[PDB]
Amino acid sequence: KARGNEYQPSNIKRKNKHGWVRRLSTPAGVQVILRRMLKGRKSLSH
Amino acid sequence: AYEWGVRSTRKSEPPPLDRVYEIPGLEPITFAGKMHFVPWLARPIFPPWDRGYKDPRFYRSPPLHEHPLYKDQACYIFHHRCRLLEGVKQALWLTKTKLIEGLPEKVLSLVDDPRNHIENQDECVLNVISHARLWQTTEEIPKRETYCPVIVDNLIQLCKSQILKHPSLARRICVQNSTFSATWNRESLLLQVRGSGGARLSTKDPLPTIASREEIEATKNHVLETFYPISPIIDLHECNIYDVKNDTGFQEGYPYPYPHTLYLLDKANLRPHRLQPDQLRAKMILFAFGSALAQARLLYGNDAKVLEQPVVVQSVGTDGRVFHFLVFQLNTTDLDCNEGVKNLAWVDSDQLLYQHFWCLPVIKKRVVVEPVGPVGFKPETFRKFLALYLHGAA
Amino acid sequence: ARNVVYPLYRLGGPQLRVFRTNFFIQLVRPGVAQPEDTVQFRIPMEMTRVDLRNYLEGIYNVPVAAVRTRVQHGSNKRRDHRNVRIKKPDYKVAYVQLAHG
Amino acid sequence: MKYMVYPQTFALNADRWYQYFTKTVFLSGLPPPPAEPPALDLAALRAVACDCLLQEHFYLRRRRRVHRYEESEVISLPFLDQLVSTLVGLLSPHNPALAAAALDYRCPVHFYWVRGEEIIPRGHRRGRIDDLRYQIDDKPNNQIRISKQLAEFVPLDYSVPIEIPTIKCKPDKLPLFKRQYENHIFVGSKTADPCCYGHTQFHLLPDKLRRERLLRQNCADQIEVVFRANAIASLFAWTGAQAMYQGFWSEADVTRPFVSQAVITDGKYFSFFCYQLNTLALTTQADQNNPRKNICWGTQSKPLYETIEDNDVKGFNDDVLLQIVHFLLNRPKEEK
Amino acid sequence: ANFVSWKSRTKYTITPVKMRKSGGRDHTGRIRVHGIGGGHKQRYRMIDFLRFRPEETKSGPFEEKVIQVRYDPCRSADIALVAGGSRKRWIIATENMQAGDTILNSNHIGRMAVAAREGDAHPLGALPVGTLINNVESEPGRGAQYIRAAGTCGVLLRKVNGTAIIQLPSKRQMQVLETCVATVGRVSNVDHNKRVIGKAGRNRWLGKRPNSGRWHRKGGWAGRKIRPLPPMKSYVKL
Amino acid sequence: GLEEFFDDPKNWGQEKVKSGAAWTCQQLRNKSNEDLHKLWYVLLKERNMLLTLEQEAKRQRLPMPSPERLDKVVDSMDALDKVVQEREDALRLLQTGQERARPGAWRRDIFGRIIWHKFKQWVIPWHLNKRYNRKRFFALPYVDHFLRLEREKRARIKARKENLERKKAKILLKKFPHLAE
Amino acid sequence: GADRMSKWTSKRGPRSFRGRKGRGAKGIGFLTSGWRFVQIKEMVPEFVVPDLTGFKLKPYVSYLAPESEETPLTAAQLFSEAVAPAIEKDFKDGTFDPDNLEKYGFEPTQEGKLFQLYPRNFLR
RNA sequence: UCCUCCGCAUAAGCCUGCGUCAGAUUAAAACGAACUGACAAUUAACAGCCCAAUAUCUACAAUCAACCAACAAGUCAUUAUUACCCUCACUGUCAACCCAACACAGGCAUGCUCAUAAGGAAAGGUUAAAAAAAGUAAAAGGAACUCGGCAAAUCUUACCCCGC
RNA sequence: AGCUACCUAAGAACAGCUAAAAGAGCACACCCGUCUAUGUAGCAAAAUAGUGGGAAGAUUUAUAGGUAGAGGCGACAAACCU
RNA sequence: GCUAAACCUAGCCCCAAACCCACUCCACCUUACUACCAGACAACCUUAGCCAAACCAUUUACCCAAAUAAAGUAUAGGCGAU
Ligand SMILES: [K+]
Ligand SMILES: [K+]
Ligand SMILES: [K+]
Ligand SMILES: [K+]
Ligand SMILES: [K+]
Ligand SMILES: [Mg+2]
Ligand SMILES: [Mg+2]
Ligand SMILES: [Mg+2]
Ligand SMILES: [Mg+2]
Ligand SMILES: [Mg+2]
Ligand SMILES: [Mg+2]
Ligand SMILES: [Mg+2]
Ligand SMILES: [Mg+2]
Ligand SMILES: [Mg+2]
Ligand SMILES: [Mg+2]
Ligand SMILES: [Mg+2]
Ligand SMILES: [Mg+2]
Ligand SMILES: [Mg+2]
Ligand SMILES: [Mg+2]
Ligand SMILES: [Mg+2]
Ligand SMILES: [Mg+2]
Ligand SMILES: [Mg+2]
Ligand SMILES: [Mg+2]
Ligand SMILES: [Mg+2]
Ligand SMILES: [Mg+2]
Ligand SMILES: [Mg+2]
Ligand SMILES: [Mg+2]
Ligand SMILES: [Mg+2]
Ligand SMILES: [Mg+2]
Ligand SMILES: [Mg+2]
Ligand SMILES: [Mg+2]
Ligand SMILES: [Mg+2]
Ligand SMILES: [Mg+2]
Ligand SMILES: [Mg+2]
Repeated sequence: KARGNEYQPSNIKRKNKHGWVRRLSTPAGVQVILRRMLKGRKSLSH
Repeated sequence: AYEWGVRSTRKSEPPPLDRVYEIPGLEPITFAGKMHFVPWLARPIFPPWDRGYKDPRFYRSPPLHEHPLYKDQACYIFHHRCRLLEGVKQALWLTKTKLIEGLPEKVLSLVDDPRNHIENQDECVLNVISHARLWQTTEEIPKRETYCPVIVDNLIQLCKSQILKHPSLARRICVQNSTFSATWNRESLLLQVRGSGGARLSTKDPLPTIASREEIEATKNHVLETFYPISPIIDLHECNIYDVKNDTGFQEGYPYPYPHTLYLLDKANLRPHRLQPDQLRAKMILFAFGSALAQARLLYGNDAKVLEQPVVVQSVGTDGRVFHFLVFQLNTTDLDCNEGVKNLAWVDSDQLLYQHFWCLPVIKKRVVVEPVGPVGFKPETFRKFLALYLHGAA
Repeated sequence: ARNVVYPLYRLGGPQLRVFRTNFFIQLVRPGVAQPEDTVQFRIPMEMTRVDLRNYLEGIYNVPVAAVRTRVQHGSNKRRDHRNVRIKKPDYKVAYVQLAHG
Repeated sequence: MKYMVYPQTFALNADRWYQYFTKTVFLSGLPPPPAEPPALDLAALRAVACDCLLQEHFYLRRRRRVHRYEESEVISLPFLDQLVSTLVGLLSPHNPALAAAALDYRCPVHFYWVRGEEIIPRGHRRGRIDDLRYQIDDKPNNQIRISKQLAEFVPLDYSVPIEIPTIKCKPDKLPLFKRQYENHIFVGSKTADPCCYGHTQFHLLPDKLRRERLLRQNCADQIEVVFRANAIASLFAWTGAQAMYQGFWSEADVTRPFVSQAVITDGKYFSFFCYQLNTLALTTQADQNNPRKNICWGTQSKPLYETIEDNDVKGFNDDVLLQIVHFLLNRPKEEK
Repeated sequence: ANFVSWKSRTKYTITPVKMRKSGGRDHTGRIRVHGIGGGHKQRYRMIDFLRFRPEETKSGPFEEKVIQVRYDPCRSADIALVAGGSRKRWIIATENMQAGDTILNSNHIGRMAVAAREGDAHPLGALPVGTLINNVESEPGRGAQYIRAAGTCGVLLRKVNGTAIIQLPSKRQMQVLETCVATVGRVSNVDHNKRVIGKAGRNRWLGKRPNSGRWHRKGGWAGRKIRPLPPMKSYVKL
Repeated sequence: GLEEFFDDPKNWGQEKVKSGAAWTCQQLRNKSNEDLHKLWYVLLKERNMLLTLEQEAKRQRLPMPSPERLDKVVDSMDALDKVVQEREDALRLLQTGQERARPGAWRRDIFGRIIWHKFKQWVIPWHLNKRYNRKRFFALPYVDHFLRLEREKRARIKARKENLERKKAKILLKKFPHLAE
Repeated sequence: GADRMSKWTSKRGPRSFRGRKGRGAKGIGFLTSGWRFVQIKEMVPEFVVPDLTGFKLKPYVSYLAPESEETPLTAAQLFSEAVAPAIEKDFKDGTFDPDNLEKYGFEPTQEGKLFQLYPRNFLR
């Protein structure tokens, strides 16, 4: 059926999946922050 | 044998200690000075911490054996939540009492006179049932936690309307939230009943004795039935931290010190949380005995002896539909032995006030098969309820 | 006070005291009809209704019977010439009812 | 969406607002006694009243610490329960109606009605008329229902030269909040119950509204307001629900008055009220040319006792106990 | 993943315990066993498989009274609530176990063999040869791990040098020390293997998910294989 | 009372209200702590009144009379804070020798940066604090490359800025060729 | 589709989120059983307001005031003004020893004082 | 006059997004304004935010729970001793709103209303060609249509293949 | 893994009629998507109208969590995994 | 005649030189930017492949501490490509 509405917002999910704490929980996630810091992103994480 | 609790769910064991600690004369360099963990320094060994002051929200109680009231002998406590496996038979043994089926003739004669009947009794009782089961709340079907307390309150209110005929009914009150305690010995076992819940009908005058001194002496022949291999103390709370407290629930000078009836409810909505009929009757016997024993220990001291004046206590147990009636006479406090004068209990069991109640009409194929209201109402059940209330006044 | 560390309290400790408070409040005209005894304020975000009662009574000697507060959202809708959202600051509103009629 | 009216309220001067919502004029004192053409044992009634007071405060031994915040529920609530229970039993010889009366314990009382209109300020419904709806969900500690109605205190057309207070702002500023849920009209039992009329209600003020705390919040002059607001709202809802059980409503106003009484207490101070419902025509349409007013009589709260030192009740007030007895002795007029 | 086994309770109780389903997944969250999922919710009743467990302060043979025999969702066999002294526990019910019966838990091996009553727990050394047994343990005090399914029974074949030879339900012999305790009789629910599921849905109620639709060619493993009974398994060390 | 939140009723509607100067640090340094304590509340009530008038001016869409009054009171209150802080700082140094009132320490964070970690107040020791121990006050080797990249990014920015200044200095000499000296 | 740039506040998220996050107001108590809040009187900041009767300092200063040079107070200046006179006087008297430094106002430890300078345990 | 497909509320989401004043910037048309600037606003009782320790206790579904009969065997329970005198803080509360690049005929949990007391407008004006779309009616015949009774109308008989 | 496949925890919904036993029939809500027309840069990157299959069950569904690409998941369609 | 057209700055690039490195108060690893409670998890482990060899399968240059020269020499290699 019709597509495009895959985003079904949920703040709990968003924070748990992409949040600051989640990012820092693994070395790979910490490196994600370090890359975004180096690029100068205003938003380092959700 | 199989051990309960898988290892993956148990607390992980401390990590292996750094080998620098093993070497003598060597001071390990740890991260304690840094005030935070680092992977490349040794784990500090922290000394035990004590808060050093009282914080009620973070209190830790002393070890159980160090409590002031800790005793090596165990006291088996029967409280409102104890459910006896053997029911009445176990209660009969614990209280050294003999059971007579049916209520005493003295009590039942009170309601045989039609002058003691309530005016429009059947209609009045039926309205009480309909109020509790239907009209009580805004909900279609009141739950047992709701109608069971109310049906008992209104029935007592109906009986209390007879203060007109019997002025002596003004010398009693219905007390809530009262508790009582009594301790005694059976075959060297220390037993305690802690009564709570329900309503305590309190009178200024003690209830007349039921059994003559000849029947009391005739109980010597009766032998208490045993039920090997189950212990008499099964389903009791084995406590090793207790005080030998004998309490009636009231300080000296209370105007209504005599327990007349004990109204016990079994109002749990879920059937597994409701006592079985035999278990409820067992609770009534133990609570009646506990109240009677507390009175006897107050009036006649803590000595063990056959009581010259027996103490009579009544109990009414119900779940909202089924009613049980008990009249208990405490004839003796020499309970440690199995032989001698025994206590007496008159028990009338499984008295249905009504068989069923329809809150909604039963319609099959657009035809009202059953109307709303009580089904199978039995006025005899309320007659026994009224007789117990009228006892000692009418 | 705001942007300061509060000394930690433990059972049986001294009373927490502030000597020079940096809370500043402004009495504002209500935008809607209010009861005669009601006075409206815009107070700092970190100021509690308990603080405002003691603040008004201690400094201004105003007898207060009730204090209610709410948090007003400032619009973040406007856009500068760079299409970057401009945030109107959020602020706290207090409703103070006078005590002795 | 309707306003949630709380009979027991922390709002300042709520009694004046409740008078407006219910079109009730308040009068100081009790209603004028009717001049119309067995011995009361004061010593016995006082004795049991003191026995109920000492039982909860002294004689009954508590297994658990009774904290100050729990005192209202643990001590005061059993007192009022037992005080009402024993008195009605003792007073049945003097008042036969009490013998056949229904005594409820913490039973809900609901009333829902429409008073006034507003223009929707915002949204897709802006500019359209919306009725101002009100709901009272009350739980009187005790109440007594009877199968025969009490007599009116004054005539149905009784007029007083006292205007009902008006509000110059929205009810929300009391403060009052809106919510949507089941609209219940309930006297304490369903309509099938014969005991559809109200005798007396007994209310116990919550710890949140305790005298000691009102004085600490600079609300000394609200002490009597709390009693009056609880009386007006509770008895308006009860008598209103009673009238609607008889088939009356805004477009079919009551053809006779509906009266009830309330005893309001905090465990020590007692205040006595009488309410007469003369009109249900409270909507904008039905109240346009309605001269009727609802009436509420009230006394100032008085202590039943001074202190309770050990097993002694100090300064027991016979007048307060006598006033309780007088309400309980009220009975319907017997027809010929 | 954050999988935590529900089997955390450490103290024995007869209260039904809330249990959590696995779906055939392991602690990693990946499917480890296929065909498991859903089904009716169930509570676990802790079964005591050590029939000879004297009470804390007691010793020697003791008797228990059967209070109730009832359905157990977690196993094929029925279970019986038994009470002795001040202790109540769940045990596996035998074929003819009913409420009101009394059962004997003894550790005594005597010169003569006892008369074996169904439902009694005795050491294998004390039972006549040919007795039908169930709930057998491999080593003394280990607890019953064998012959626990509905209707299953073993037979005591020989008794030699302080050891007992029993035939397992699979017909493979099992040597154990004569002090290993067993229960006399067959396990309850003898007609379990005659039940008919009747419909696919009922298998779903039991927590069984359908088979894969992938067609698998059969290989050399398939086809009848007539193999000799495996050699007697021995748990005694000489 | 509530009248203190408004200016003198005679000044309502006046286009200008004359005011004196803001208190200076030196003038306040001659006053006792008790006098400065009293003056703080005198300045506070003036500040609340001026903030009240500023808001009402916006509500009425009119200019605030004498807006510099607010700037003076803020400067006076800032000067009073500075004076009181200096006295407390001097006393702390004499009696303790500590340059800061709040304890802290230099720490390396999970990102490899050096930060001043300001301490917080707790009732239990740090080795028992579950939330505190979850924080990482150290950096693992994978952070090293990113630190170098950040350093090199800083170096590039600094190099462009320095080169630009030299270019501008030459453009200047072209326009004004008499700056050789 | 979520707004990453906007400030995270208690107005955002589900009921559980909205009630856990605050606006920086310091707590004045704790929650007990039944979600009953217990207010601690000692945790509520008490405004110490002085009596302003007969106080001669006003919000502003007169413009006809002589300018003075700014001299920030230092630990040395405070010592010279407060401590040095007493030390010089006892030195002349001939009775001066390190044991009596507490007499001149030195505090060996901050513990035991109501207002401790480090760690600072009092509010502005 | 005509629709009612709804509607109101909660949850989730969203975040000031048709309130006032001032602007003629604009709604796939149009000077009212959802666009611009300024100024206002949602007030806790509803809801969120909870709980001293150690040991100990908890066989008996639900279905009007009463008869009756079950299996797939089930959502709701303590006590003992110790500790504990205190009080109403904090946060959500607006809207014509969310996921679909859109002011999208799509997607979207629950309660109540069961046709409405709430919510809405299919026609910018005209003309009345073809072709096209959606319907209504049709002489006599009644599947002669067609790959096939597709569609429509009416509303029924029997059988075969495969798969239970 | 905010879509979807499967799973875990704890929730929710299912009128009326027949039979009263039901992976039973008729038939709403609800789920699905048989056939035809329309639409085909559309209202829609899969829809609309009618007509249909199911609708107390292997049912449908809100919430949080789990399994990740040499992999997952799959009543095997080489399905599904933004 | 419209729409438009025209502009010279902003800064930037490559080298040289020089080692580099911040700070008001408050908040920030839990759902970061959240005053305030019983924990104890902890870092290291050979690059691969495209591609070249006209396929491909061993093999196929990648700063590693002085510019130049020795020297594309010795030497390695499906002794082929390199
Ligand atoms: K089974
Ligand atoms: K929004
Ligand atoms: K669409
Ligand atoms: K998931
Ligand atoms: K190739
Ligand atoms: Mg997309
Ligand atoms: Mg979804
Ligand atoms: Mg609020
Ligand atoms: Mg199983
Ligand atoms: Mg198979
Ligand atoms: Mg197959
Ligand atoms: Mg609440
Ligand atoms: Mg709203
Ligand atoms: Mg769907
Ligand atoms: Mg309308
Ligand atoms: Mg139109
Ligand atoms: Mg059109
Ligand atoms: Mg047209
Ligand atoms: Mg035709
Ligand atoms: Mg043809
Ligand atoms: Mg044909
Ligand atoms: Mg043809
Ligand atoms: Mg067709
Ligand atoms: Mg098929
Ligand atoms: Mg998911
Ligand atoms: Mg599950
Ligand atoms: Mg149905
Ligand atoms: Mg079906
Ligand atoms: Mg069907
Ligand atoms: Mg599937
Ligand atoms: Mg295939
Ligand atoms: Mg294929
Ligand atoms: Mg190649
Ligand atoms: Mg090729």
